[PDB]
Amino acid sequence: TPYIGSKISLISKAEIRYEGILYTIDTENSTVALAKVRSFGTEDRPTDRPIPPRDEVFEYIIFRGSDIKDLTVC
Amino acid sequence: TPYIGSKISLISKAEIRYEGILYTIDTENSTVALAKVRSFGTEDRPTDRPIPPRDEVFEYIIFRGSDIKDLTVC
Amino acid sequence: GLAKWFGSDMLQQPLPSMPAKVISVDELEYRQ
Amino acid sequence: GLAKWFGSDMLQQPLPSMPAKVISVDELEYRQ
Repeated sequence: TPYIGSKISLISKAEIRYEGILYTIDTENSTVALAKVRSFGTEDRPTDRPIPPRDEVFEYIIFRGSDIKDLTVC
Repeated sequence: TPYIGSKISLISKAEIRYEGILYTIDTENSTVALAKVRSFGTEDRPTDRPIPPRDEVFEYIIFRGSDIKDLTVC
Repeated sequence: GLAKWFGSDMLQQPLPSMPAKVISVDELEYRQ
Repeated sequence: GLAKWFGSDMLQQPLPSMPAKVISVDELEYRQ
């Protein structure tokens, strides 16, 4: 089960996977804030628009629940 | 002359005018942060894509110097 | 909605406030 | 570049740090 500050692996509906720290949640707007996030791209998930890993580290990335295909703790 | 916390009126290159408080500046990236900002639209500046005033108040809006057609204190 | 991914207890307890939404003039003018 | 709009003295003195860039997954995936 996830908690504040845990390491989250998050696959968006575009099959792109993100790793970041769970900073907080907004239950009203169903949004999720990750911190120190990196984009791993589409990896081995099939798609006609493949994305490779990006090096950049993002300060904050905000996801809606409807953006989330899958979410797991590391 | 402008200063931190002064009331800024800022016309973007799309002829859209913004009013906000000058929060700070980033000389390295030539970016400008306004706070409590409101969009006044194109008003009386001619254009084939007119914009009316929007009610919403934005927490922060970040402008580049190359986005700025004009900038004055109020 | 978010319950699909987060425990019941977590959605209940007090959470840290969201970071301030900081938008760029590019996105603001491009979208709406 | 910004000197066109701001005084020389202002560009010199210490300035408050920029707010944290908070991006949405929409913009991140849409652009690049």
